[PDB]
Amino acid sequence: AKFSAIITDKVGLHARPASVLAKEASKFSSNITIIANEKQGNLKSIMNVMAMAIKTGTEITIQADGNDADQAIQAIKQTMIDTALIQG
Repeated sequence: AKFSAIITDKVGLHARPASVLAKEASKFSSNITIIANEKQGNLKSIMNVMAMAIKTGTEITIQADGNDADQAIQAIKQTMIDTALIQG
């Protein structure tokens, strides 16, 4: 399962949103990867996500693989919207 979106947050994918996303992703059995530029990371890891240093305008792709992938993708998309990282 997957979705792509453009990061519209003016600070990028920074601590607050990364922390919230890592928490949310960690609930899922699925493997949840975040892809940006040439980098791929585990969305469940705040360090991994911060290390990606995703900045505004970057188009990211979230890929969920696993038994709860469909829920996971929606949960993650909503989370991004809720944290204002992306536009709903």
